[PDB]
Amino acid sequence: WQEDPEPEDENLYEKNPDSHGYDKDPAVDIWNMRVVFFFGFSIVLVLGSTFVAYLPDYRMQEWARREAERLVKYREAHGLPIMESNCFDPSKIQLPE
Amino acid sequence: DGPEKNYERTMAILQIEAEKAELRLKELEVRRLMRARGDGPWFHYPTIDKELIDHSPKATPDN
Amino acid sequence: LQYGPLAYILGEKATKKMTEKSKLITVDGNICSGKSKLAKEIAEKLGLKHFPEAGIHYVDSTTGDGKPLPVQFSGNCSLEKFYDDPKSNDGNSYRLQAWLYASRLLQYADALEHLLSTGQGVVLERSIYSDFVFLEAMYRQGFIRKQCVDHYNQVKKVTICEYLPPHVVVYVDVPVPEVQSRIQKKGNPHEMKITSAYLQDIENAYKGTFLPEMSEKCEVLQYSAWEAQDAEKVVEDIEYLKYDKGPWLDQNDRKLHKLRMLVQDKLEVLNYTSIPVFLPEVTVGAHQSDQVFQEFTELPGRKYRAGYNEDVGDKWIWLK
Amino acid sequence: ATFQFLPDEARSLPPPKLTDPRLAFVGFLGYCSGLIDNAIRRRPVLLAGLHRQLLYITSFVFVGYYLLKRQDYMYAVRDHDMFSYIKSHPEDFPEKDKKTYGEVFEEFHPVR
Amino acid sequence: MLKYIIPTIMLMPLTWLSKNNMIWVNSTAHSLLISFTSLLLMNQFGDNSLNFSLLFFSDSLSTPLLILTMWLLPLMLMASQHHLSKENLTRKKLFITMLISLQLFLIMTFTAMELILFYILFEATLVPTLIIITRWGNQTERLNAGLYFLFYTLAGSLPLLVALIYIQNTVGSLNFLMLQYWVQPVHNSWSNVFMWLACMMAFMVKMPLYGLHLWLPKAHVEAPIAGSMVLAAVLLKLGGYGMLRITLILNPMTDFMAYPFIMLSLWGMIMTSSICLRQTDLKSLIAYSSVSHMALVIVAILIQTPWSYMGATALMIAHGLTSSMLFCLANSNYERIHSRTMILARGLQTLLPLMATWWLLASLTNLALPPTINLIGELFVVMSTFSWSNITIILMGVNMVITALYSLYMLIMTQRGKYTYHINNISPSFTRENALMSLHILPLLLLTLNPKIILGPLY
Amino acid sequence: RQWQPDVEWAEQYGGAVMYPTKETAHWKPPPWNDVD
Amino acid sequence: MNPIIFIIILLTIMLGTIIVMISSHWLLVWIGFEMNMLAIIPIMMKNHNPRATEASTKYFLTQSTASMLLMMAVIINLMFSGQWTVMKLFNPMASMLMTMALAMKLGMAPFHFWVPEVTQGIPLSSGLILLTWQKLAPMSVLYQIFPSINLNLILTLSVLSILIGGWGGLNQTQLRKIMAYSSIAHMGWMTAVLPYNPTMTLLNLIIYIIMTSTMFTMFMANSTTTTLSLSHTWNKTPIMTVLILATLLSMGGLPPLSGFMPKWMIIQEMTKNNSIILPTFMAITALLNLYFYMRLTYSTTLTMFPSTNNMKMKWQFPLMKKMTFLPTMVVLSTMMLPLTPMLSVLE
Amino acid sequence: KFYIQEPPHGSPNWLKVGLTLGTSVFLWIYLIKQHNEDVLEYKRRNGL
Amino acid sequence: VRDHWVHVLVPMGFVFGYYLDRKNDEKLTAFRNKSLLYKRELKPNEEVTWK
Ligand SMILES: CCCCCCCCCCCCCCCCCC(=O)OC[C@H](COP(=O)(O)OCCN)OC(=O)CCCCCCCCCCCCCCCCC
Ligand SMILES: CCCCCCCCCCCCO[C@@H]1O[C@H](CO)[C@@H](O[C@H]2O[C@H](CO)[C@@H](O)[C@H](O)[C@H]2O)[C@H](O)[C@H]1O
Ligand SMILES: CCCCCCCCCCCCO[C@@H]1O[C@H](CO)[C@@H](O[C@H]2O[C@H](CO)[C@@H](O)[C@H](O)[C@H]2O)[C@H](O)[C@H]1O
Ligand SMILES: Nc1nc2c(ncn2[C@@H]2O[C@H](COP(=O)(O)OP(=O)(O)OP(=O)(O)O)[C@@H](O)[C@H]2O)c(=O)[nH]1
Ligand SMILES: N=C(N)NC(=N)NCCc1ccc(I)c(Cl)c1
Ligand SMILES: [Mg+2]
Repeated sequence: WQEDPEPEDENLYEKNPDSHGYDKDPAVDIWNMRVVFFFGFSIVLVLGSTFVAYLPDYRMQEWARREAERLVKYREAHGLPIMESNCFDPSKIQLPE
Repeated sequence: DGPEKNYERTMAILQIEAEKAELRLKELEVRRLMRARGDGPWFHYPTIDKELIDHSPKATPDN
Repeated sequence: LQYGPLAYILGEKATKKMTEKSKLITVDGNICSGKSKLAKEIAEKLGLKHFPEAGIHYVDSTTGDGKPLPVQFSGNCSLEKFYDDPKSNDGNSYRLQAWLYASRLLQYADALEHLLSTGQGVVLERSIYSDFVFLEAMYRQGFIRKQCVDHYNQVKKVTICEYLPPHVVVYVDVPVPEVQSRIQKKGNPHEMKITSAYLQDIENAYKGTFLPEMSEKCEVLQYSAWEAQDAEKVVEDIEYLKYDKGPWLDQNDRKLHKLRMLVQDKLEVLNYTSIPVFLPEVTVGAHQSDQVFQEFTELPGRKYRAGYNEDVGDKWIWLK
Repeated sequence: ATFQFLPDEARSLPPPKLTDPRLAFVGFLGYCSGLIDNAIRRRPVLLAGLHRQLLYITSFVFVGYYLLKRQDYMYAVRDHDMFSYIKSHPEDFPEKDKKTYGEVFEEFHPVR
Repeated sequence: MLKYIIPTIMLMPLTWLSKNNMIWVNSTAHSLLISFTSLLLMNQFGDNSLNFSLLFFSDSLSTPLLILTMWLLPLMLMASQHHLSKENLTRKKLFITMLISLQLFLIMTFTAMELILFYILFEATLVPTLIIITRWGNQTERLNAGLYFLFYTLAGSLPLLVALIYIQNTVGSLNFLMLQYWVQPVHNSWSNVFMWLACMMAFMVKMPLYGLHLWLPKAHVEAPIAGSMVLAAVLLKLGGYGMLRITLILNPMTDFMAYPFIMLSLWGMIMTSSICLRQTDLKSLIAYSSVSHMALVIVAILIQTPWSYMGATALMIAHGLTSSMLFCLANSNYERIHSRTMILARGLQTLLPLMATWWLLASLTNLALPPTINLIGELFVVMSTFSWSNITIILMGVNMVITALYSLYMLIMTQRGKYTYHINNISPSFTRENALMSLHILPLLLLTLNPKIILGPLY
Repeated sequence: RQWQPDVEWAEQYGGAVMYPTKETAHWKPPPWNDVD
Repeated sequence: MNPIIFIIILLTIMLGTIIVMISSHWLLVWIGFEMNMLAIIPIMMKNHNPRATEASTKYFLTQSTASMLLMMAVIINLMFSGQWTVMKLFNPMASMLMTMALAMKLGMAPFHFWVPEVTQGIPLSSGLILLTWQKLAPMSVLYQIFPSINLNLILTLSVLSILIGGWGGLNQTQLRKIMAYSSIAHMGWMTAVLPYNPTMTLLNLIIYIIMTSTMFTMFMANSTTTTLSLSHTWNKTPIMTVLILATLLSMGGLPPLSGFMPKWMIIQEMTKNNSIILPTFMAITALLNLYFYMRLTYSTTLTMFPSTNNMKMKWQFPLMKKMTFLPTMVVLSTMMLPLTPMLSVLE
Repeated sequence: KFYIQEPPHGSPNWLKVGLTLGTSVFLWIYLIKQHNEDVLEYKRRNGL
Repeated sequence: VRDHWVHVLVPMGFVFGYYLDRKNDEKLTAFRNKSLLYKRELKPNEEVTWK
């Protein structure tokens, strides 16, 4: 009835062959390209990857290996078992019945 | 944050949360007893005030 | 104070301002009947406010800066297109008539608001009481569908019932051939395409329906083209009317307060002129409605409520 | 008391700080009401009527301050009542003797 | 967590106070800075979780989900700005506001200690998500998709509300740290069967569990691209995250209550994978692919082993980036041909060479090519379900065959063969589109060099 | 463009009731101004 | 109506309610209801049309019948206790009559039939009083006599109201009928929790009053009484559609909006009393309400319905209705959940 | 004069602006004064 | 500059949030230097172990 016709689809490359696809305004289009590329790639992915690579012993995985070596060295030197079936000292436990 | 700050911050959090849990359980028990017995400040439904009663001699003697 | 119950309680009552000259007078007739001239003379002689006939852009003249708005904001209603293509498929004919009724409805409210607020009478050229003659003429020539007439009567039924009729109805009876001769003399290219049958239907609607009805509740004065030229005689007749009919005799401060509370609120006046009766001629789809509204908000001094538009020089916004 | 918003005993409690986070939220709600007031009346939302916007915040903060005081008083009264009842009925709230996990027996349910 | 909540809130005044043409530049730039700071949550210890305060805490489960959540906002903004170009400015800002408010609810949802606080924020995500679909969706059916999405979720969440409130009364707390220490075994009774169901069914509808999944394909077909990205990348994971937490207090009853849901998921994944081979709508195919992948997550969560919980966490992260990438790839075609039919435009490698490489990489992760985190997660789940029962290897194996078939079939049909003759508006890929694809795949493939940060608390 | 309700879609919500039945077939929308 | 008389009649309505809430004597409670009813009829009749006359007549008969039953309960109580104090009743038969009398006044199902019809037949401003202020007096009595109320009767009235209110609203296109059935459903939640925690009745009552007042005020601002009339608001006052959207979602109990708080707090109280089936049933049944709130949001805010040409004339004129307290009410209708613990002020 | 008719809010209602600022000022003075007296009475009752 | 002042909002939000996170730790010092695991004697000029 009284309805506007459906507009034809706009090709951003016609008015701006150098378009980055961000905006129809060339100056804004270029700025929006730079923030995405700089904050996305230069910062988050490059610095974030470097940050992740040098995390200080994520969840003390390295400490546990050093600690295990210390215990293995001590327990073998003294003729103790490397590891015991019982985690908790039976002298501190009181079974029923 | 260092591991000691987080560790002892966790203890402070646990103490508060543990204390709140105990108080929550008591309140349910206190409420149950007050409602069943009516011997506490809660569930104290009103009764007529005795200061509304007239104690003066009446027109007739038997009362 | 802005008018309301508080102002009413403090003495702002219609009867304290309305005199014996506080009359609403409407001038009616066929096309090219010289009613515009006679209406202008009655107002001057009687010291009443004159209201030109409400056209497509009447609302434009009462809001913003007063200048007419582009046609898209009027819905593309065109009186010129109506003469050239009265049966056009864009539904221009009824859309114009529905728009014109709303403009008259607004003007009648402006007129009543003026009369009740100042006590000065007003002179109108046609009104919402006589607007139907064009609708009947359009229908009888096949320019509009029957469903259009039904929509018009639905809107009229829930709007006209709120307002009092004119104190005086002045009808200027110019025979159709004389009008048909005056239209040609006036040299309007599109208007010259009118037909006598359309003009005859307009005349029949006045005499068949309008004049008999208004006589039941108004003082009706009739004149010919010659008798109409004598403005002093017409004004002499008006000043000697009795006023013993119609609902104006039942009015009092209480009822007029309620009437003034309505006519001052233009959105309440127009409330039912856009009832959701989906009729092709007057229905606008969402996308067109959306973008036309966005364009309207961009017009100078239209984004914000009047008084808060910096782009037109309003000041002290941070304290208003 | 009866039909008293803040009985006299409530003055023993510390007052809410004027920097209370809840009071700031109430002030924020008042600010939002100021903006919605401008919007429904088609005024410039941020700039219009700064005098009006100031009273929206002040009104909300003022009323919010006293509602916060009553709120804190009612919870203090709740705790005060509960502890007194526990004190007066030690038989219903015995201090049970707690055991350690080495002593308590819990069934093991293997996940395999 | 306030160092993330407040800056996220500040994105709203930033958007509304920006210059008219800088709304996309400003919101994208600053939401990337927030994403950058989210890596400070990697301060995870081997014994204790990172417990900030009485309200919020992070551990190895919520941290990767939080980083995915905050990384997805800038990606959703780049994805959306083209198809919203003709929208009026105020409505663009409202759209961005819905995305910002969704991130605010999500980062609070994943860090809440107390389970009712989790419930409320978990529920609050419904409102903006529904608004995005129904207001800014394209076609008529978006109104029905909103209703199915809303009422499927509420049919499950309302019983959860009753169960959680019941649990607090009995236990005295819903703080998750407390529940770790005060948890008591669930004994067999009909009362506990329904408590178990009330605790789980809400999360199952979110995953979604097979049989409760039909809302998901409707929502995706109808939602705008940003709606699909958040729906697939993060919103489905609320169900997984909820189940991972609440199973703590449902032992040992889970030992037998899981069986009907393991059968649905084990069989459901084969049926949904086979369904993907016959789908005609590209967005509907990807939606069914998500149901198949999330079926493994449900199984892994239900069998409760260290390897399966590590597999579940890795799959949730990997699926989020992959499925979001696939929707973006499908959308870029849609913004050219304005149809989701998979057979409409063919041979697109001939016309868009680089975009065909993004399709290839996305498909390879979807079929879980070693050593992608998609495979690591899937492999860990397959290892653990083998111990649960050796026979499951047959169902897992068949699914991996069918998954490769529809993943490549989608690639072959759209990218290879002969280009459709009459389609002549296939313009070259924009820098925005290429950057959008590479911001999915690059973080995904970089995680292969350091998988531990996505393996969750059981690592 | 994005689909928006047309006249047919709008008329679903313009009747006396939402779910017509044989018993309400004679019902009619009330007057616009509530006046009969 | 003369503006001075209208104010006096409004104050008499308020005074009748206040008398009920401050009286310790049953006769004065009954007098309060009589006074309140006397002054409410003129505002229902103030537009003088047959539908208004029918509504006032149906209202008069229902309220008059209820007030007779209330007096009968008062006299039975006097026979068996010899006193008039407003508190628990001292006879089970008196308690049933008083409970049924008050259910009739509140419009709870199955005494609900009058509420949709009376609300439809009176102006929006009168409907606002009917569905908000008029609940205060009966609820304040229920707050005081609940210890003697039969538990099975009150919960049956609550369940039926939630069911009837939910189902009735699905078939409505008139905005006043939708509000009426919304009211019936919400009275059900208020009375379900009354036996367990009367404070949550007050919380639900206050929040319900705020949201209902918000909706009625926004309907008045645009003079909308039908779904289709309301669907034009987008092309006149776009802001109003957003406020209507938020308020309706709040009335639907969706987190994190204020209308979640009363449903949430009521579920908590009944679970504490080992009542699990009833809260679960009520919450699920309340999805019926959420459905026909969502329908309104679809036609009002989330889609743009077709407009009319004459609407362009409305663009040129400002909104001049008072809309008193709307900015405050709408903010409280939607953004109060973070302040939920403040419900203890009602204790 | 841009407007064809004088707007209702062409010029600020100076009295109402004075009332608005006066009420805000009074409420802030009352609140701080109230808060200070609450603090002093709080310390007197607890002997701080 | 009036053109680029909006670019301090989010960074200031982060600083304020970082600030509020640290004050929140000051309300959780009930067990500072009191855990069995990390309890010790204060260093010669040390006022608290952490903050
Ligand atoms: C903080 C604790 C509490 C947490 C709970 C959540 C609280 C938030 C709810 C607050 C109450 C609702 C108030 C929202 C304010 C809305 C104002 C706004 O954003 O702008 C409205 C917009 C402006 O329209 P207008 O000003 O007339 O003209 C525009 C020309 N510039 O109008 C339009 O342009 C119409 C646009 C089309 C309609 C789009 C509808 C989708 C967007 C709806 C967003 C609001 C949804 C609220 C639900 C809660 C969200 C979490
Ligand atoms: C009593 C306490 C009140 C606290 C109030 C604190 C904030 C008050 C701000 C008052 C000044 C607002 O002033 C108003 O701001 C907005 C944006 O900032 C400007 O208008 C804006 O329009 C668009 C965005 O919509 C942009 O082009 C640009 O952001 C700006 O031009 C107006 O030109 C200015 O008049
Ligand atoms: C809508 C219908 C309205 C019809 C109203 C008809 C009038 C009703 C009159 C009720 C007055 C009598 O009410 C009834 O009296 C007897 C006499 O002790 C009471 O006594 C009876 O019930 C209790 C039960 O423990 C005990 O007192 C006793 O076992 C038994 O005799 C009833 O508990 C009371 O309910
Ligand atoms: N379709 C339609 N045309 C109208 C209406 N009112 C006026 N017109 C037309 O407006 C044109 C001019 O109006 P008139 O006043 O009647 O003619 P006029 O010559 O300008 O004025 P007078 O000669 O003084 O009477 C005529 O062609 C009318 O047909 C109306 O309600 N509907
Ligand atoms: N009848 C009920 N079950 N509810 C109820 N009001 N219980 C009274 C218990 C209570 C609860 C909160 C506070 I603060 C206070 Cl002072 C007292
Ligand atoms: Mg003329």
